[PDB]
Amino acid sequence: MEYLIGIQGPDYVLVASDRVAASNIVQMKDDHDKMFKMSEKILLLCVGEAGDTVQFAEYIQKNVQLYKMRNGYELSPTAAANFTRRNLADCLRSRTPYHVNLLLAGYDEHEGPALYYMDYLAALAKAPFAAHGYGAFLTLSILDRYYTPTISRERAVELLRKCLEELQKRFILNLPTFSVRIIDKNGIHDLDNISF
Amino acid sequence: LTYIFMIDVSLPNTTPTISPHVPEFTARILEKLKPLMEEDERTQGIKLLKTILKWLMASAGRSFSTAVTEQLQLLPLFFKIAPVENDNSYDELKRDAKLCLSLMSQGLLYPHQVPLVLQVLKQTARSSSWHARYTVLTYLQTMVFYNLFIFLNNEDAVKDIRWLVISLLEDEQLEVREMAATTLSGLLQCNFLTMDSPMQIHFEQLCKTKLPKKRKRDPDTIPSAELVKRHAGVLGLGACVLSSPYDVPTWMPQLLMNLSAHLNDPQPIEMTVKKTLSNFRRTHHDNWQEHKQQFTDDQLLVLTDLLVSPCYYA
Amino acid sequence: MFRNQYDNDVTVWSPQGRIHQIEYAMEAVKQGSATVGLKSKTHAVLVALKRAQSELAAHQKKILHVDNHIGISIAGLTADARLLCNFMRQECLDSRFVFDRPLPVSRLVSLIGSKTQIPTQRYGRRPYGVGLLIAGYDDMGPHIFQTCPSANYFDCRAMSIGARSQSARTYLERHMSEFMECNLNELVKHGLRALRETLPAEQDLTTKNVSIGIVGKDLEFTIYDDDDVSPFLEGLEERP
Amino acid sequence: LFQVEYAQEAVKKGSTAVGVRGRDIVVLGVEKKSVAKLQDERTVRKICALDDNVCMAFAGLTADARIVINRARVECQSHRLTVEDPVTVEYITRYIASLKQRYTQSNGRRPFGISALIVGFDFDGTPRLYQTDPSGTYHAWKANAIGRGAKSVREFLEKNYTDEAIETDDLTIKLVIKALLEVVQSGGKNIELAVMRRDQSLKILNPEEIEKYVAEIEKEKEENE
Amino acid sequence: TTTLAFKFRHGVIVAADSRATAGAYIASQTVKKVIEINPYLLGTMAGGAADCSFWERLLARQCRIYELRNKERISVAAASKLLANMVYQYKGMGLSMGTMICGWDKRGPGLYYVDSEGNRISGATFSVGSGSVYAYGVMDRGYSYDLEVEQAYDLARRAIYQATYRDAYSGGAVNLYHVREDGWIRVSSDNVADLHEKYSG
Amino acid sequence: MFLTRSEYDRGVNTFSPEGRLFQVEYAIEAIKLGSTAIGIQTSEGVCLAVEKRITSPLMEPSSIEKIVEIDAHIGCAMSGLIADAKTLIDKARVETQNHWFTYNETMTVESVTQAVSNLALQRPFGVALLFGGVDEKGPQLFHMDPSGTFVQCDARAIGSASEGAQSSLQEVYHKSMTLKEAIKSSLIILKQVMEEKLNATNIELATVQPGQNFHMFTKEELEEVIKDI
Repeated sequence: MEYLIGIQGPDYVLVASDRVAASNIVQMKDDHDKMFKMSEKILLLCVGEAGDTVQFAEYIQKNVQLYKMRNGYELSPTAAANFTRRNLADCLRSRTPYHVNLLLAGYDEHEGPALYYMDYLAALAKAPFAAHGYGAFLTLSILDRYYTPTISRERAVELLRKCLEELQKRFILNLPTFSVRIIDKNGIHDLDNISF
Repeated sequence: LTYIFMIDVSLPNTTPTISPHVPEFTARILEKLKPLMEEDERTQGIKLLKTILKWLMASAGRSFSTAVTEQLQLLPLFFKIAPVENDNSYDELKRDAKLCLSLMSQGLLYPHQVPLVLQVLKQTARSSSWHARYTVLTYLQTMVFYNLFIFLNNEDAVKDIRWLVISLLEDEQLEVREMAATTLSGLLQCNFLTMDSPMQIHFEQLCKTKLPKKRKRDPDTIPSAELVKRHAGVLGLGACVLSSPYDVPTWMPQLLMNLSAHLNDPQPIEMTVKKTLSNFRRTHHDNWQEHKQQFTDDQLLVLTDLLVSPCYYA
Repeated sequence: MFRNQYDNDVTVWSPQGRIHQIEYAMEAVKQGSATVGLKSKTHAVLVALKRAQSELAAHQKKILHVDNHIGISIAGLTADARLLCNFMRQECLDSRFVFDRPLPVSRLVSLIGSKTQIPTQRYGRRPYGVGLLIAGYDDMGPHIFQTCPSANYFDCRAMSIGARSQSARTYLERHMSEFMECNLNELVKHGLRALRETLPAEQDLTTKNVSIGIVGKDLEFTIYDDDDVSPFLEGLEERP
Repeated sequence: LFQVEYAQEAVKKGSTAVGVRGRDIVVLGVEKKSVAKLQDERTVRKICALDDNVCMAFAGLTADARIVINRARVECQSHRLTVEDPVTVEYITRYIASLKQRYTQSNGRRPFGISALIVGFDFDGTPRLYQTDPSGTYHAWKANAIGRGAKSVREFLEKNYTDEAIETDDLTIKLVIKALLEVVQSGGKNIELAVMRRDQSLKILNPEEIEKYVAEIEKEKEENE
Repeated sequence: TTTLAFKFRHGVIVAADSRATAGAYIASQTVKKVIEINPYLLGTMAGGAADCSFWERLLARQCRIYELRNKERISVAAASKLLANMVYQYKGMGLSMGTMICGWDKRGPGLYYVDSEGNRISGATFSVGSGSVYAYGVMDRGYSYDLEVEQAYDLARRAIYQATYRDAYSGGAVNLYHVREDGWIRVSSDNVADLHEKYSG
Repeated sequence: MFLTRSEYDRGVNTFSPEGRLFQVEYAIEAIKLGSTAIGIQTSEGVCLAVEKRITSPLMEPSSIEKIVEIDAHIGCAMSGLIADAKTLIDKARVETQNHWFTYNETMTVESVTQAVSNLALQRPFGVALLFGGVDEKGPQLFHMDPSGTFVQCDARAIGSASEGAQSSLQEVYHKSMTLKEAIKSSLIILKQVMEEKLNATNIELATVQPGQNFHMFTKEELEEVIKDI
């Protein structure tokens, strides 16, 4: 299983993904990227069955870039979320269902930061903070404890580090490294990968 | 430039105007343009050529007196440059040249002009460029169908143009030969030029040439003297038979039998005669009941038993 | 001047009860090079005059293998010919696949008749302007089948098509009695002389321009090109 | 072939546009025709970005250009999907040209009626310039023009294009301006410029941005005298 | 099956066993489990031998078509993606494929892993097959980007040898390939007995 | 040349009373307007040459290619606009790769031109092609007419003045001709028909041999060649 996390702040959204992709017993790649850039201020996260994640993320990415090229302005994160939800829901009852779990995080000039959650059933909900994977069961309580609507981004980083420390301490699957990125009105900005 | 030289005119009882005069200008142009007709000088010559060409096509429909005698001297150079087909790859100097040739050819000439223009046509025809010879033939075609009555009034013109057409009918190059044949067919069709016993015996002699039937196995990169003469003879007969597409005259059956003789001749003679016969068959079919009466039964069955189909058939 | 209203399209009947387009397409096969087909008691041959656009050009392939036991010689349009060849090849293959059996020639020509007839009745689909000599050996015996753009087909002791077929037809109908009891080489020689009947006096049959296609009870359909035809050609007496 | 002549005449009527190829840069210029007193200039572009790494300028019928542009955009994205790589400029040119010779749904004006300049940077990074024709023939150029007066511009481009002119990227831009200036007599705002600037997305120049370049060449024109 | 591949400075290595087994029985000991897609690419066989062979041959087809149309040799990433798309078209239908696509491209040496499950990933090192685990161990212990060429060859031979020694369904002869910037080669193919005789002392 | 016309022409799918299909025959007549090209078949190998006809210096010379590679062992040349040909070229490439995929063997030039003619049927299609490549039989040259008919030719010329070149080809050609001798010969023919000084920019030359694959002569190689004659 793969671990995802999202934290919404007043002026920012913080996301992390584990960067391990694996076979049954052995981890082939220690630097896999589960973060996909739909647009300048929008990030799509995907975890789930092999292949389906990649194909779906790519399709959504291309349709978003297409909207940008056609119309000259990037989509709202809300809109991209609803578009993703539409596609995934259509695929659900199709012959080929994509089994994926998503976080769509982005910043809007008008509406500011947002964080969305989508399960493989393609139900959508906007939350202040969210996670996917087995680790989410562990870290959501941490988030509930130390969250505030007014978190400063450094404090959010410290919080995230606490959650990953919980993972390393308890969660059976080795998750050595998590890549981190922050969304801002300025744009997406990378950060030093939290590692152990 | 056209508007500059418009005031100079050849209208009756016109004093020589003080305005700019076209012959001196064309003289300057020709003098600068001699090298084209150094490497750097050649390019300047080409640019000047472009400008004067634009001037000619502009002054085609405007000038009161077209075909000033000095400007005809440019036609050799315009001829050699011009293309043998219509295409956009030619860089559009040649396209302009083709347009200019067509426009100037579609222009009236005075009676005094036509010997001069025919002399120029004779001069360019002996030029090496096969492109040039093709162009002079087609220019001659349209320039004759216009002012045909002028050319017809001048008998020396008919003699010279006849000689030139038959002379180029025997040229080494196949394209100019076929073009000469087509020009001949048109000249015959309009009756500006009329075939007779001399043309018939000339073509029959040229066709009645024995091929060498030999080659050097151990070792010219040029065709040969025999087959070109054969080709020119059959081309003469083809121009004659195609002279009358929608009617058959009395000599045409004999000419047709003579063509059917050469049907098995080696190429290019075979392709030529097959095309001519196919054209005859398509054209004359409309009133074949009327046409057949002129023919004999043996001629008729011989013509029916002809394989003139193209390659794709079979 | 004498433009005819009713030859515009094949679907149009004339008041004279004729399809001018079909008649004209039947006129087209004569455009092609002459070809001769004849049979003995136990053999059948197809002798064709291949022709070239140029001396360098190699020559057109008039004779074709439909199957081991069937061959054809095309006249008229080569496109229509290749369509028919593909259809016939597929049909023969289907028959061998299904029934483990060679296809009967009568059956094959019947299928060709249906396929050819279809365009005649439909607007916008021009007739197959091709004439074929279909030759093969089956259980019944050797056969020679002619087909035309009209989609009619015939069975013949011998037949010639293409340009100047009539002289060959005359020689063949003169010597048809002899052909039946003839051995293979003599039958081939007769076909060659008949093909020569169509030729002009200037032209003479050669190895290159001659193609012989032959079938027998114990012999599959073969084609002889230039060298393979030379033994048959050499024996032939000089033309009158 | 007959529709092609009408299409070629149509693009001949259309607004002028040029493209230039430079070592780390490619520039695309199109004259901005006056619209009206009351129209808004936003909707009219005459420039389109098929992808991050591709830009296009068309000349001819606007609606047909819109159709072409949309189809090429979607093709660019689908090729990125199938191949995981940026589309090659030759490829998208081949598609746009290939789109011309499918047709309209009715086959009316099978040539859609635009000859367009496609410019972009290869994935390896090499600059590319191409054009298309209504006929479907497509070529590559060091530089080219389309639309009205393009032939006169090509003569100017023929002599002006040099290693020295391309040696400076800003000079690579200025050469395009001079080409348009010969084509268009407005000598100012009636122009639109777009630059790819290797490894970054297309940045349309500001009206002040073009203005200073125009002034610089205008000064250099002054300096020669 | 045991196959492996790793990228190092000089280029890409590909190693594979020759054993091919249906059940306990060994049908063939001499199988070339590495596929020459084209002179500039390699493919690796794992899982379904027939599936991998067919789909890799079809990949070679598409790559040659692309080469002719575009007049450029296709990117390794592109080939891996194309293959991934083809197999994903058939996902859930019982295909078993795992492979390592190896080539040099404009970007650099390329190594991509592709599975019938749909995974597509690039890596410095990879192994696939029944003995892949045992291969991963030795190669991970021995690997660096800075290896000498002969050291890499020997390391691959060690990996395949030990993986065969552990795993039943792997065996036969090591077949070793080096993909160079110019093009690939077959460095050598050695039977397991010679390897054991070498390493035993 | 006054108007010569008949009622039966202009019909696409109508046989004339003679049996001829005049509309398509005319269409073939137009297709021959393309640029002149020459192909020479020899025991040593196949030499193909063609005139480039670039408009302007700015145009990238490589961008316009009048010779293409169907396969490593095959070369093809076309007359007329490339766009009409591109469909046939793509079909030829994809077909030879179908052959390779299915049979692990190289497709013969006869089979390739056959399959292209099989496309051409399945309009006049306005292209003339001259396939040249080496095969197991040997070096071969096949000319595919815009009719769709295909024949082997010891030598052949296509384009604006294919016939005039063809007559020259008749005189010069012989079976003992080397590929080098053919190249010098073929260049001579193009010089005459073009009536322009031959240089690297105005022609493209390519060859196929048993020893080597399809190789298009680079600009330096073409310079060495024309300088020789």
